[PDB]
Amino acid sequence: ADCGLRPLFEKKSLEDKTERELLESYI
Amino acid sequence: IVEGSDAEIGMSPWQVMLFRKSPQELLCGASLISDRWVLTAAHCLLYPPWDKNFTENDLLVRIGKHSRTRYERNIEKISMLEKIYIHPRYNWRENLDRDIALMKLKKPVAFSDYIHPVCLPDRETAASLLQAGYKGRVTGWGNLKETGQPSVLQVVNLPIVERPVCKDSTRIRITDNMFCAGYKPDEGKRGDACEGDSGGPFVMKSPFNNRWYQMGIVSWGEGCDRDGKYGFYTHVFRLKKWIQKVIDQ
Amino acid sequence: DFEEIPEEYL
Ligand SMILES: CNC(=O)CN[C@@H](C(=O)N1CC[C@H]1C(=O)NCc1ccc(C(=N)N)cc1)C1CCCCC1
Ligand SMILES: *[C@@H]1O[C@H](CO)[C@@H](O)[C@H](O)[C@H]1NC(C)=O
Ligand code: NA
Ligand code: NA
Repeated sequence: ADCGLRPLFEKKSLEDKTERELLESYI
Repeated sequence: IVEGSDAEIGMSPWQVMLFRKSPQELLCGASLISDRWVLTAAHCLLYPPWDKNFTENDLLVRIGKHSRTRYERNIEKISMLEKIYIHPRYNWRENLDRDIALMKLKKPVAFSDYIHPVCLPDRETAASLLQAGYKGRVTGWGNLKETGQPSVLQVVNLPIVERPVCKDSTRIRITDNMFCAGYKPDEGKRGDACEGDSGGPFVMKSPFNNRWYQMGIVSWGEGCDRDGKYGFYTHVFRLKKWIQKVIDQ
Repeated sequence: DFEEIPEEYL
């Protein structure tokens, strides 16, 4: 389904202000 | 949430507020897992040490919220509960082992820009993301300090902590159904969940499929944001078989 | 300090 894809972020290819911090921690 | 920040609009569209009808107050956080199911911590609903034993008609679920206190007309949706399901092996006597509960909604919630379900992890998601140092995100309308209250939803990103470090921070017995997260005193950075954040989600964004997964449920701690202490979370994947059994019916 | 919610929500 479309679980975990946010209409105002992933669905528009927009990133929130701190999600990069999570990505950078997935080493 | 202690030492967090205001959430952005639509940042956590699966965020649910568990709201007590009388007196009108914040009961707990929770999360939207489908158009009819809400996930929370069992201690939000059943906690005999504090004479907490809520039934379906005692509360409402408020979805799509940002502001803590305001009635967000045309944005938030308020739903009634059909039935509560508490894990049959929830341990409220000792350490909140299996601190998990499901709530079925009377009617399906309509999804919008502000209302959207989070994913639940499978075995591979959990194995790939639930690693010491990997950061998750906790959200809630709970206390800003251990000893006021936020105007809007709060957010904090926190690293998962090594099981021995979790174990060595407390006198409480830690189980495989829990994990701990937060910064070490040597890390400099702060942050934690607190009273009122219970039942809310600990989420991670998969770098493989770019979807958000709920890995944890805000469960317990000893104080809030104390040096050398960590927040404890219900391990969602470890209890997925119970989740699926209840949803399958 | 919670704003009243519409009566329809009981
Ligand atoms: C501030 N409250 C406490 O320290 C009570 N501490 C108890 C606790 O946390 N309980 C019993 C029901 C649940 C609760 O109050 N949860 C709210 C909460 C959520 C997150 C955090 C955190 N990450 N810091 C702290 C509290 C905790 C004491 C040790 C044995 C397990 C239960
Ligand atoms: C909680 O409330 C119900 C009534 O809805 C009662 O049957 C039950 O035994 C109470 N106590 C516990 C510990 O569940
Ligand atoms: Na210990
Ligand atoms: Na700490």
